Amino acid sequence: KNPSLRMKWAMCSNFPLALTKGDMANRIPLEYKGIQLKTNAEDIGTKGQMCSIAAVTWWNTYGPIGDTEGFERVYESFFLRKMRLDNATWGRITFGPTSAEFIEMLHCLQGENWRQIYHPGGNKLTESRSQSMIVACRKIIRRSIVASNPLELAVEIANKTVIDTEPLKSCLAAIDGGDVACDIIRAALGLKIRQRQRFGRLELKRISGRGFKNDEEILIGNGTIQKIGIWDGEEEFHVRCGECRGILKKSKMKLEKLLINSAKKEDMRDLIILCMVFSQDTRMFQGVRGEINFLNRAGQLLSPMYQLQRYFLNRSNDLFDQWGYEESPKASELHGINESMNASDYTLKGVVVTRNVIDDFSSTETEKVSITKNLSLIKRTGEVIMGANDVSELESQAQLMITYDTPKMWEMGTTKELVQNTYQWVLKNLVTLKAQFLLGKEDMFQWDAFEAFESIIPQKMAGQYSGFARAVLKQMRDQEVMKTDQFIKLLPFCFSPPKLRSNGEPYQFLKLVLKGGGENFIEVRKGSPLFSYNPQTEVLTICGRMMSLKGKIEDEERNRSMGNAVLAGFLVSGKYDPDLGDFKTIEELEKLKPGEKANILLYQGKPVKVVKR
Amino acid sequence: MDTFITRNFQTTIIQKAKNTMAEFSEDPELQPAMLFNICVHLEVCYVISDMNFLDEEGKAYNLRPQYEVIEGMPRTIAWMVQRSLAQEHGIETPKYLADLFDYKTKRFIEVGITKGLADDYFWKKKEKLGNSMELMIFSYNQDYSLSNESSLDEEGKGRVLSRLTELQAELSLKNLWQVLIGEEDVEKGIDFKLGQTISRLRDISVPAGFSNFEGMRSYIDNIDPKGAIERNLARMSPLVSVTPKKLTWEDLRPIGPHIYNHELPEVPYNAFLLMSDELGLANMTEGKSKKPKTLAKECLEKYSTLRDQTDPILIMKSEKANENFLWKLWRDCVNTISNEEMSNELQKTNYAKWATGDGLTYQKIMKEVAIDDETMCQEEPKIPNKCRVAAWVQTEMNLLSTLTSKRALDLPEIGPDVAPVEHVGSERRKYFVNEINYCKASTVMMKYVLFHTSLLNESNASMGKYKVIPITNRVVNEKGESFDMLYGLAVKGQSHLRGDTDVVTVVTFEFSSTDPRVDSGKWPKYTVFRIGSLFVSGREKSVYLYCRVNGTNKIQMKWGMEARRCLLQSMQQMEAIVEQESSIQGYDMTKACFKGDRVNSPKTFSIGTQEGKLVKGSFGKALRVIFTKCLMHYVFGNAQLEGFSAESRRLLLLIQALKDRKGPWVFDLEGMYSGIEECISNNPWVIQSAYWFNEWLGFEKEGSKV
Amino acid sequence: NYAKWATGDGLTYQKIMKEVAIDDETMCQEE
Amino acid sequence: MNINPYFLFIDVPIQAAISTTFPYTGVPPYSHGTGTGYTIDTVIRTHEYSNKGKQYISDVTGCTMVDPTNGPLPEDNEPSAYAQLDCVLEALDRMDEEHPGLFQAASQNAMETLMVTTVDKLTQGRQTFDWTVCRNQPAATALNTTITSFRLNDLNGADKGGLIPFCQDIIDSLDRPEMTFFSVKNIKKKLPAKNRKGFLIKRIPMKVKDKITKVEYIKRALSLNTMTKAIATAGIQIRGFVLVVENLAKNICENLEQSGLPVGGNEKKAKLSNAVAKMLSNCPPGGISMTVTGDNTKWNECLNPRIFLAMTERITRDSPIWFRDFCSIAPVLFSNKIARLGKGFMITSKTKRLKAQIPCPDLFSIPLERYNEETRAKLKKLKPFFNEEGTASLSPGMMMGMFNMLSTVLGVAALGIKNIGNKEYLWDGLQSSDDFALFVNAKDEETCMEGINDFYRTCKLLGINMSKKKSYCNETGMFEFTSMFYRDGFVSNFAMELPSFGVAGVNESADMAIGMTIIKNNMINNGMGPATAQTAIQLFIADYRYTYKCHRGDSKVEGKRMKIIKELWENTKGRDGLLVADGGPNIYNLRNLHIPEIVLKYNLMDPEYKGRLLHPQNPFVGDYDAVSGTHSWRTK
Amino acid sequence: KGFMITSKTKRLKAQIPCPDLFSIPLERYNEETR
Ligand SMILES: [Mg+2]
Ligand SMILES: [Mg+2]
Ligand SMILES: [Mg+2]
Repeated sequence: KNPSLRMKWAMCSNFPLALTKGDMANRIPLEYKGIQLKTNAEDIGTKGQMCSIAAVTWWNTYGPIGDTEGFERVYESFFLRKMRLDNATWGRITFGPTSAEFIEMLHCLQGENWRQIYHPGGNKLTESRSQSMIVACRKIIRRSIVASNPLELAVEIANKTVIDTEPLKSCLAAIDGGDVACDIIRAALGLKIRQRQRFGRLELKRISGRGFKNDEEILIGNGTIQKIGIWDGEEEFHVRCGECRGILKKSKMKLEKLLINSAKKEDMRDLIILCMVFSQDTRMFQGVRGEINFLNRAGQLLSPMYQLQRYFLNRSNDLFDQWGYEESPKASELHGINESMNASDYTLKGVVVTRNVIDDFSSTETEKVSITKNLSLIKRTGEVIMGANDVSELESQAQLMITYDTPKMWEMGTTKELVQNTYQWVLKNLVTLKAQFLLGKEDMFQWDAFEAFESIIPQKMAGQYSGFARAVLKQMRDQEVMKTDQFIKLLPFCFSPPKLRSNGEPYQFLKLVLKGGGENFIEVRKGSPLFSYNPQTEVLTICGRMMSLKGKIEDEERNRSMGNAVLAGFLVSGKYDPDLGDFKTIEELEKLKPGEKANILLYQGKPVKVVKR
Repeated sequence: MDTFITRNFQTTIIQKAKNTMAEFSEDPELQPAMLFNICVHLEVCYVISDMNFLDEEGKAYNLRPQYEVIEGMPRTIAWMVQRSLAQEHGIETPKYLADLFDYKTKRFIEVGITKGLADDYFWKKKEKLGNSMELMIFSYNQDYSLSNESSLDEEGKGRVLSRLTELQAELSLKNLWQVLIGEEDVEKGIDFKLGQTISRLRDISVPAGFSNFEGMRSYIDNIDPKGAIERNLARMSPLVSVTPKKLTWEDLRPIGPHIYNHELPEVPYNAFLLMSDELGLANMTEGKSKKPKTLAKECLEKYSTLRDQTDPILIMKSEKANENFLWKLWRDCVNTISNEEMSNELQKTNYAKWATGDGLTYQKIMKEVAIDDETMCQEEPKIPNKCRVAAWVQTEMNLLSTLTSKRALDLPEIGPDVAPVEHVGSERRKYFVNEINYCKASTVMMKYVLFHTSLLNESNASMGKYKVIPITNRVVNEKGESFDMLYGLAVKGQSHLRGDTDVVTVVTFEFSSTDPRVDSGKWPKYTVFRIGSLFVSGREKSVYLYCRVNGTNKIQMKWGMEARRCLLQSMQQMEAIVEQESSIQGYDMTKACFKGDRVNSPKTFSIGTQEGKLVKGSFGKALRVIFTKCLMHYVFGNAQLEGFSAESRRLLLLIQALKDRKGPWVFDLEGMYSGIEECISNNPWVIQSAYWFNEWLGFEKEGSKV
Repeated sequence: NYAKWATGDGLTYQKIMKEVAIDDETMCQEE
Repeated sequence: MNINPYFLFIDVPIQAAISTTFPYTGVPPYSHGTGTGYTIDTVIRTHEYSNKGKQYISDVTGCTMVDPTNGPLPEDNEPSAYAQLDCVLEALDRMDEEHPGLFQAASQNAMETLMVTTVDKLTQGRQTFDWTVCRNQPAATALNTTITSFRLNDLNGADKGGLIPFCQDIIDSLDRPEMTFFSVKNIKKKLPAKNRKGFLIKRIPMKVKDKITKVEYIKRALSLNTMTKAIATAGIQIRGFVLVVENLAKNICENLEQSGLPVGGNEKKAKLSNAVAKMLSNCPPGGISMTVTGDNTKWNECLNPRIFLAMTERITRDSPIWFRDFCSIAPVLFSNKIARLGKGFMITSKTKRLKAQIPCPDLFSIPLERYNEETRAKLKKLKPFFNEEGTASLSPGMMMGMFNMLSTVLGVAALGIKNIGNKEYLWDGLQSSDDFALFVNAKDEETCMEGINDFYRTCKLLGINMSKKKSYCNETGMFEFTSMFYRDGFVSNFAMELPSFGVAGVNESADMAIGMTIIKNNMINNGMGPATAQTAIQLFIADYRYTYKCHRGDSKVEGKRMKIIKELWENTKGRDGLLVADGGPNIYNLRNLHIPEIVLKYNLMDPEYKGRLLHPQNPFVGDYDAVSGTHSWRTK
Repeated sequence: KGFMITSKTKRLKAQIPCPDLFSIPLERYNEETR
């Protein structure tokens, strides 16, 4: 009645697995490197041969390579599930108060107190160019937003980004499609874009009227005073959202007319809600009975209009409830839609669907806008047309490999790709890095690669790690000859300002841990699953991706002991003297008086002795 | 199967058949033959009803048809239509759900699809139903059986027979004629009879006032009970009432006041292992996993003075304990661990039999002898003692919630985050482990889990001898160093049985630096020797050995091993707090709660009192307190603690209603208090929880007035 | 089995090793 | 500073602060209410709440029977079993009025499911009493033993496959003058010992043809044994009929908006929210809506099988007589039930250091002065209902959860009255068998309390006993239902069965799928959060790697299989495609808990590794979704 | 042979040999033996 304990005991046995009979079953060696894989026992009557789990491992490592054609055909449902998951788009997760393709993700979509927006995908491949361009532009915008002077970072990252093989600038100049982020990047690079007013996903083109925004203090449903710029005067715009279009006539805090056509239900709802929020209707302002404190990924506070937009996009019912209703006329072309976007004469107050086709306003209008520091696009007249706030928050995986050749985007790695890039960059610039290091100059620590590296160092220990690395490097440079492998290993950590203890000395460490631990650590004196080196073969294995080190290494940095650059302020002396005591912990090394000796164990079989200076 | 069903039947028929079959079968897709039968039956029913029409007076041509289709619709509405027709037309309602209703003769119609032949299925349907409803039987092969002459004519018969023929041919030529199932097999079983014994048992299972079951059946089937409830409520005694009372703050009194009685003993420590007084002997390693015996051997080699102490300096003795037995058991355990053999078997098994008290077990005798023996009586139950609050529980809570220099948690990795919910969970986990990694409670929990794992592992074939199970752990400090910690040694007894509940004796000898005489009332269950002295950072600390003879079983071993779920419990509690915070807003509040955003300041909690003044702390301190509370709830768990935690919830919810100004009412407040207080006898956690609840209730009362 | 307890043959003290007897302070000679 | 955990309530709502107070939902290892004492206590309590009713002697088994139904109305607030048949019938009639065709639809659906059910279905339950051996055995074993012993008695209904013929044989075996069966005995047989005597006494489970009389068989069929690993188990003679009765009750329950037992997961919160919103919307303008979080005292001990027989009779009123007779059997058999009292007690001599277990048949064979006080009083009260075979008669009451659906139907029928005397209040609620939430809308709190009092009295009339010591009331918007706290939309859980530790124990290929599915279902149904689910994934991966010795290939762990895992790590280029059982990295997260890991890693697998792993001729292969491979091996 | 010591509550008995006559405290003997 204890399957877990029984299985644990069985796996500790010798030959617990039943093995069939045949040529393939006879291809397993009797024993591999001293490990008994299959029992050489002939059962009396059952004739049942046994094998160890090591036999399964041996088969997977060295067994015959059987044909693997048509495997995806047999398990087609599982591969379809994987494809649906991979091609899907993720929206936003909202807290507080169905197709079979959605029930699959029910665990990741619906919680007791939270809900995740999920758009399933699958075989949407044709327009991979534009999809990848949009994804790249959105990622660039997100990265540049959180940085001071977003425009400079965005322009310097967009120039170093390639979709498949074509530079992102070429994709932007050629495809001409995209979204708000694509337009922002296009204007950032100096290209031309179609001119349309943006409010979230709502594209507006004025066709009649005038407005003069005035600062006012408005009251909202939840009972708070907000400073809003309200628009006065009768204005008319052609509005669009995804696959839906319409005409909006509005006035001061009032929506007069809202004609629209039939389109996707979700697109209809988004267009209609955004039209209400743009109309600045007081009837809309009164529907706010929650808390509007929504922020952006930069951590700043959204402006009131976008606050209301986000609130009502999340909570649409709070508006359709406090929007009233009316009866649409029985004209054939004219219609009405209820809160669920159905065919019902009991329609929303001032909203009406129509049969006649509204000509799309997207006439070729390639112009040259001016982009501000904060990714705000402004006409020659001086009126903001779009900004970072209107960029969609949807996230998806690009259909074509995009690569950003710049350290600023290395943060989008897995903390192992980031380390890989950092150390490959260190190796490539090893000669110049060492030449600059051997000059008494420390600007090298400020390079953008180390910026990216610091994003995976625990903020709590980053200063101590940096102090330790800098002290070790200074010891390896000034008071003693350098070791190339240790210099490479400890150079990235030197960025953060030193956080030396009150004694003035650095913090001694045995390992340096990074984000997502377990195997993401750098051993200060021994090989690690993330950084290993062969002192003789001159091979630097970073994450198992061995790279050579010929030439860059030196003749004199081979006879030197590794124990000269393992603890700051300590220098090897004597040998493994077994009189001082056992291998001291770092705590006693830190507490040791200057001029004292100590014993260390570099690794399994390499004791050494050191002395404080 | 699905392909042929889709091709040969229109969508409406298929969906109607699926809906009809889903009502009584919970695995509709696992049996498509029933789907075939139902869709064919519905198609036939439509053929009979769709084309035949009628008119107002008698014209069998307006829009009135002469057939009403009761099939293919939900049974709830089908039964309404059937009963309505039967009542309106003055006819009896069949006990079965008919398929059609004929308006020319006003009769319910049952239609069947016979694979074999009609006039045989017809008589089976007659036996099942009888004279309740007319029958229309049509067979795959051309044949029919109708119970009326004015019923379906030849024109409908041709269409139905052709419809059957096409399906028959397709099944014949598509190898699916083997899947077909006749309707008879769905009607299997209507001849259920009651014997002579079951009928008589039924006759004597009727309520008072009935002679036999037939009278009860007729009474239920014929009597209108309207007005009975009010009739019985009018004549019910007024003393039967809820007696509601509007709860106030003055109605909430301290629970279990006897805990403040100083004439009672203070609760003694009774956990399996030392939690905050534990002392582990540390030996640096390279992280390589070692056998428990080898780990203990090396740890004892590093401390030879403690290992080689062969004389007992007795500091404290339990009332019924034998210090000689315990010291000899400890020496046997040490010698066994230090020997070069690979077995943890104790050398002196005969002595260990009596040193552990295993030899003092009563002797089972024949029930006859005991029956004649007038001196054999049932023992009185052991009433738990009534104890008062002990300061050591507060000290344990204070110490276990602090941060140490060692962490025992090293969890594996998971896939990268791609969804926003995954990022939310990852951030929450990051904060949780940052606040909990170096908590003392984490190491204590890991020690408990490892000890119980080792105890259970040694129950495969070693339940008949005496073993020594080291109490060990593996920890890592902020510098990356790895230490093996030996907290003591336990000798595991032996149960001749293997019943998963038989008690096995475990004698635990745990290192400590705590003088037992500083808090005498905490250690009446332990006999303590001073085994030596230790140097840690230039300070000499005395090292005592706490020895105690406890017991357990495989069930308790598994429970202690499962004690690691306190981590998940604390994670879920933190997630609930953060989700409550973010429900007020529309976005996740993890960073706002923990670090604090530009709009939201870092959330602070009330963590305790300092000289009667509330003290605030961060969310990390609150998390450590939550984890320690969960760990102590698990460690001290028993029937009393389970009852106290299940019962005080109602009082807590009443207090929440009072705070929210929801105007709570109660029906028996003293009953609630008695139910809560019956569990406060000797559990240290329950008594401390009562003390803490009284203090917090006083604070809530004082805050209610402001 | 019944005769064993009826005659009192089952109510006989069981011998133990002298080591535990020496260690046990409650084992005393009978007056 | 002295840390007070309760101070967390000063800053957090108590609903969120007491989330998952218990990390388990099963019975703890210490709160075991099992034994002869507990069974006797249950019998005494059950007969105490019905001792003012009729008392007679069964003419079939000869036991003493107590009938509380249609008895005198209670005069105090103690638990009452004196349900009135007329009140129950009126409640059910109003329930039928509110839901036209529901009783008939449920009856027809249950009847058809019965006509389609097969005898093999009586194997999916838990331990069941076996009369042939008079012991608790797994459902399949008991079913097979009963079928064989029936074949011995010329009762061949199980061979036909249908459940109705098997039940017909079950009820016809009650008429056999005597029943022969196969009993398993540990026969102390002869063996040539090595000793001088040469007689090594030893046992073996031999099957023998035993015979019992009609009355003994009837008592065995009506018997329910005490559990050790619900404190009672019923035999195979009752499961066949309880199945159909519970199916009918579930058919009724799933169509009632007040029923909330079938619901589980995110639709339970939806049910709570919908009930709260519906009650708030219907409150009179300027009125008050209150919610009572209720508990029922002695729910099982005060519900009578006679009332359930009346319920089944009323529900199946328009059904064919054969189905009505089939449905009446289960309550009929439970109204004549016999309780087996367990192993017995233990009496010891401290001076002689002796102990002996007195079995149940011999409880009264020694003077009651040799039992402790509580057991002596228990036996004094039990004597009238004690049969001289170690069993007691329990005619009134429902033992434990056996008719949960029907009890929920009765509770919802109580909630459907909605009013008494045309007073100025209206009540609704949610029922989950013995747990309930009541909502009362009125003009002021005084009329709300009047409505709550009326509901309490109506429940007393129906045999339901609300707990005054555990139920309470507060303004609507905050309450608890089936351990789920609701407050202003926010929802929490008091207890959650967090994942156990270990592996399923099938094989390394299926264990990963089983664990991932367990986590997925926990975060779907049990309300597990993202961080908790990810931590559960981490803990399961740790347990998996510990059990199957399949740590990462870049780790430093010694072992027979780890030695080859390291070589596989060195040889492989696409190490991200290796399975966890092959030392590869773990790539499971919340989004991909429903995809097999082989399918997940296929596009990253090396050609040679994927060929060897997915070798159709591999010698190892010879719910959850898994892909067959070298890791889908078997253990003897 | 030695002396026989006994425990009545535990119903145990043992034979302390002649060499170990003084191994136990003399208070555990009877007056005459002591
Ligand atoms: Mg029909
Ligand atoms: Mg319940
Ligand atoms: Mg409840």
